[PDB]
Amino acid sequence: HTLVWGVWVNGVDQGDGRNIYIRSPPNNNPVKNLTSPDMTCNVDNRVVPKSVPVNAGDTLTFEWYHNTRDDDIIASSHHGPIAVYIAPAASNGQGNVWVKLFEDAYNVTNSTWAVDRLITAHGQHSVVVPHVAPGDYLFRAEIIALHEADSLYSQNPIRGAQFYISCAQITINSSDDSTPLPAGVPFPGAYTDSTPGIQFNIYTTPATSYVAPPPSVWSGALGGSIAQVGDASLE
Ligand SMILES: O[C@@H]1[C@@H](O)[C@H](O[C@@H]2CO[C@@H](O[C@@H]3CO[C@@H](O[C@@H]4CO[C@@H](O[C@@H]5CO[C@@H](O)[C@H](O)[C@H]5O)[C@H](O)[C@H]4O)[C@H](O)[C@H]3O)[C@H](O)[C@H]2O)OC[C@H]1O
Ligand SMILES: *[C@@H]1O[C@H](CO)[C@@H](O)[C@H](O)[C@H]1NC(C)=O
Ligand SMILES: *[C@@H]1O[C@H](CO)[C@@H](O)[C@H](O)[C@H]1NC(C)=O
Ligand SMILES: [Cl-]
Ligand SMILES: [Cl-]
Ligand SMILES: [Cl-]
Ligand SMILES: [Cl-]
Ligand SMILES: [Cl-]
Ligand SMILES: [Cl-]
Ligand SMILES: [Cl-]
Ligand SMILES: [Cl-]
Ligand SMILES: [Cl-]
Ligand SMILES: [Cu+2]
Repeated sequence: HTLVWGVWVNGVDQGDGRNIYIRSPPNNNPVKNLTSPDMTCNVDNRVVPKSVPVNAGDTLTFEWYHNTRDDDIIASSHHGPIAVYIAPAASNGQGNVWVKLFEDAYNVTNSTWAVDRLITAHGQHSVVVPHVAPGDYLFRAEIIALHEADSLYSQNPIRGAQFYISCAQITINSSDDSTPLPAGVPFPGAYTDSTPGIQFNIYTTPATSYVAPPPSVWSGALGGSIAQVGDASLE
């Protein structure tokens, strides 16, 4: 159970974005139905009044929280991967439009899942803004908690993988458009019951065996990380 508070750009807090530049749902409940329109941008997908200005090569940091800002972030039991997708805003997230910019599942050296490191990072994870066409975009951050992913929601609606999905409105101003955005995948649609990484038993299968759900990260992506960039408590 987790939500996005706001974003930072180049290490500078953009301010509380809830219902402003984040298409925030009313609470931190997961989405579980892979076929639902809620998979796109969660349960209250509508245009919000602001879009955060960035330039290609900027560091965009999402900041998550549980109940209040800079708390325990997400329950420790919710082990699983983190991904970030991008789509043009004109799509409203519909169609074959979502391109993956970032994936982190399990780090063998550290023996930690992405969620574990998100907690340590005070909720913060980043992507570098790619050299796509200037314009308005949606950035879709997605945490998959796997604690009940041994079952499929479609079969047992009280269990299943849990998706914590947040869409930020981002305007890319300066970019050369040297890496124009390629074809993407649909949400809902890209994940099905048989997709690698949707049904998995974290308790009995080694975490090193885990494969996150495709698509693969786009070759034009410029990187990212799960790491604290700013101290919320100084404000
Ligand atoms: O040996 C292994 C077994 O142990 C393994 O069992 C699994 C263990 O984990 C089980 O899942 C737990 C389900 O309950 C979650 O706690 C809930 C989370 O939600 C809380 O409510 C929200 C809190 O946040 C507020 O903001 C929000 O308003 C609330 O709605 C609620 O209070 C908690 O009870 C635990 O985090 C999960 O760990 C799982 O079902 C078992 O299968 O099975 C495999 C076996 O090998
Ligand atoms: C899952 O979503 C689809 C598509 O909106 C819907 O038809 C179906 O009833 C949902 N399943 C549940 C259990 O609500
Ligand atoms: C691995 O753990 C060390 C200390 O435990 C930490 O400094 C480092 O950031 C971790 N790696 C990642 C990818 O966070
Ligand atoms: Cl603020
Ligand atoms: Cl759902
Ligand atoms: Cl604006
Ligand atoms: Cl708060
Ligand atoms: Cl919790
Ligand atoms: Cl950190
Ligand atoms: Cl739960
Ligand atoms: Cl550029
Ligand atoms: Cl980064
Ligand atoms: Cu939860």
